[PDB]
Amino acid sequence: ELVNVVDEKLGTAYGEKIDLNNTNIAAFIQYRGLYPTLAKLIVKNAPYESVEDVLNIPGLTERQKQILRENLEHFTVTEVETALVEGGDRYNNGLYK
Amino acid sequence: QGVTVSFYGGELNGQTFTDPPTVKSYARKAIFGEIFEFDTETLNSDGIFRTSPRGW
Amino acid sequence: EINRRVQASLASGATLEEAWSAIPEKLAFYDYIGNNPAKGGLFRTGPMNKGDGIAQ
Amino acid sequence: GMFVLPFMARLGVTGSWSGWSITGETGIDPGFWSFEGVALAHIVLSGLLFLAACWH
Amino acid sequence: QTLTYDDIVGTGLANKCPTLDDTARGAYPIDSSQTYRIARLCLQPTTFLVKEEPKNKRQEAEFVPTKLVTRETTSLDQIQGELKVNSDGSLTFVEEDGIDFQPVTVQMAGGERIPLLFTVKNLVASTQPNVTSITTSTDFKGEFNVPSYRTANFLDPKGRGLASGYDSAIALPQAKEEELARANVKRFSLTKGQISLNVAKVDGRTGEIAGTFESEQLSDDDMGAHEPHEVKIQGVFYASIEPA
Amino acid sequence: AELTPEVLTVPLNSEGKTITLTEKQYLEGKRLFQYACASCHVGGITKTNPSLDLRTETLALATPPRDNIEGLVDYMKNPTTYDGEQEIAEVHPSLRSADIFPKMRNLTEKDLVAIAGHILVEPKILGDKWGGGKVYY
Ligand code: CLA
Ligand code: HEC
Ligand SMILES: CC1=C(/C=C/C(C)=C/C=C/C(C)=C/C=C/C=C(C)/C=C/C=C(C)/C=C/C2=C(C)CCCC2(C)C)C(C)(C)CCC1
Ligand SMILES: CC1=C(/C=C/C(C)=C/C=C/C(C)=C/C=C/C=C(C)/C=C/C=C(C)/C=C/C2=C(C)CCCC2(C)C)C(C)(C)CCC1
Repeated sequence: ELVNVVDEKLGTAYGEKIDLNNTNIAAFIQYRGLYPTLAKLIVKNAPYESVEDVLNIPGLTERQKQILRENLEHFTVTEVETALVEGGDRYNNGLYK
Repeated sequence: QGVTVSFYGGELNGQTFTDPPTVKSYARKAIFGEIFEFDTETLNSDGIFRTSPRGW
Repeated sequence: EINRRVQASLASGATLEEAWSAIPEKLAFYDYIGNNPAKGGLFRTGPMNKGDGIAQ
Repeated sequence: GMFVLPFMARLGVTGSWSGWSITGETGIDPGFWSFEGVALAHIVLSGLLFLAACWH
Repeated sequence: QTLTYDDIVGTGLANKCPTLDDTARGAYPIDSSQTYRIARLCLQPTTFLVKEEPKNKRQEAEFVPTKLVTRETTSLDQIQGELKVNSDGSLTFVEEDGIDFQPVTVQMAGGERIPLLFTVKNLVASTQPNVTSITTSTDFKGEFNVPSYRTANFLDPKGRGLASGYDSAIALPQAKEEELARANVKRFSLTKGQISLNVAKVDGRTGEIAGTFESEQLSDDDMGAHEPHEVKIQGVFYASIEPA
Repeated sequence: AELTPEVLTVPLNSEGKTITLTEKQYLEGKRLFQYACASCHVGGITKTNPSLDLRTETLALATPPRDNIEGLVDYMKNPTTYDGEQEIAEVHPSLRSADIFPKMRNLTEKDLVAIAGHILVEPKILGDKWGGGKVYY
């Protein structure tokens, strides 16, 4: 029938993890080392077919790869939800305080 | 949170619902206390509460 | 009162279906906010049935 | 059920200020004498005759 | 002679694409080994046409003219992207970035406002093959993306939206939801639009091309609450080609 | 409830040593915070970048950790991004950019410790009000 696609995506791993394909950039503050440098690169080089494709962003330093490898457990990938990525909402989704 | 709803007694006795739209619509009715089936068609009921003779 | 009767039924070995199926529809219907006389409106005219419907 | 609208159209008032015309042609402009301009001219005239009636 | 902001402000010239003198009937040689770039693409719509909906199935579903009501806010400007020479000497334009959308509202005969997101977002437009020089006969033809006219944070007047807001009609706490479902459940559309840019004037020395365009896309569907209209947008374009 | 020593004991560094502030340096820290920082960090948020606040749990996940006095003082000397990759003194107030942020000019080391103490104490007092924004007003 008619479904809210954002509500449906909360039932996926997007509701529990950082979705590299969808989650707004401010959620990368939740773990040490991601924001803003690695977060900017992850959002820019999306979409990914798996989490481990995040170690193929080119130009990453060796310590940057080590940060990402520590944090692969907190990442997920889903389908690109157009409701979450259009309008620049991955950079500013109108949520502040 | 994986919210499901099961019904005991009444029309939907022994039934369980898991899909989140359906569970939510019952949760919204559950704010009103007990959940009833209503015939809205006979009187063309508008869905907005009215007071009783006690209130009037 | 509904919970009291249910817990007395569950303290006697009823199932959850058996406990709630023993609660009269009349008693559950009082436990419903659309029967509260403080839910109306001054210009919401007519019977309580005109709002939510005729309870079935 | 249009009673006066055929009388306006019979003598040449074809268009509305909202942009349609009675023939269905898209994109004519009627100037002042649209159906609304005729109606406005009658209301204004009605008021001026009212004042003249008072004076007389 | 070249204007500043103080000359331009309030005159409406800021909503115009730049033009080319009639002398510029030249040609811009595309070297098939060099990388080129569009430094600035500007689209200035001049006409918005909306397709009517005959309740018949049949009839002539003609595009009717509409009046703009949202003023001189219509042009897309400062669009950039790579212009990739292909195998066959066809040029493809890949839109990268710029002011590539404008909400527009037009009004039909009778007062129906038609909102549309006039856009060339993610434009991939290509020429014919075997084009060594951009000439006054070149035609870019391409497809773009039309995202939903409102984004996912937009709240309707009853506080319903997609990524935010109520999911029900709170004013009718006991109405039957199943007929309110189209209004209650917001949906983000993403459609394709189709544009054809016809080169008319090339400054072959500078690399400034200009011409007309025709774009076809859907209007706003109001988060899925109603069906959109087919809109045809016609206007003028200016582009400036630059070797990267 | 009073403003006890145990409320006023904050981590001095990251190894584990603590310092207990006096009530006088808590109140000088709140005064100096208000004078130099509160225009952007009223209530522990950040008006010009709301993604980053002054909650202790956010300061702990910063690089290097800022959830102690020595880490907070160092930020006021050489502020960085949240990952410690870019020095941001040209856009954030600090002692090395006290020429462009003139309220930073006469701050002493005791003043920075007092501000750092206020930032660490205030969530122990306010709970989620500190850094929570208008939801907790
Ligand atoms: C004590 C008097 C009283 C009470 C408590 C009731 C109560 C009821 N009536 Mg009954 N009724 C009454 C007298 C009363 N009635 C009288 C006198 C008549 C004859 C006209 C009726 C004829 C009648 C009919 C035909 C119906 C009812 C119905 C009902 C039920 C619905 C109520 C409703 O919609 O009202 C709505 C109340 C209002 C809209 C309030 C009106 C506000 C007033 C008029 C504003 C006036 C302001 C004033 C001019 C200001 C002056 C300013 C100046 C001093 C400066 C309710 C149980 C209905 C029903 O459900 O029956 C089964 C129904 O169909 N009644
Ligand atoms: C606005 C003009 C500000 C003033 C005055 C002060 N700060 Fe600030 N602060 C501001 C921003 C925009 C940021 C984010 C910078 C970034 O890109 O990372 C910050 C950050 C901080 C932090 C770090 C917060 C964290 O979670 O790690 C701290 C500890 C901090 N600021 C402290 C601080 C102090 C003590 C100030 C007064 C002297 C002060 N800031 C001034 C904006 C502004
Ligand atoms: C309800 C209904 C309806 C409606 C109706 C209508 C709408 C009507 C109207 C009507 C009208 C609307 C009427 C009117 C009338 C008027 C008159 C009748 C007037 C008179 C006047 C006079 C009398 C005057 C006087 C004077 C003056 C003022 C001054 C000068 C002098 C003199 C003395 C002359 C219908 C049918 C639809 C349907 C059914 C129901
Ligand atoms: C020309 C023309 C036309 C026509 C028109 C017409 C038709 C006109 C009319 C006109 C009119 C129709 C007029 C009228 C006038 C009026 C008046 C002028 C009045 C006044 C009055 C007074 C002054 C009074 C007073 C008083 C009062 C009010 C009260 C009581 C007391 C007294 C008595 C004092 C047309 C459009 C077609 C077209 C164009 C042209």
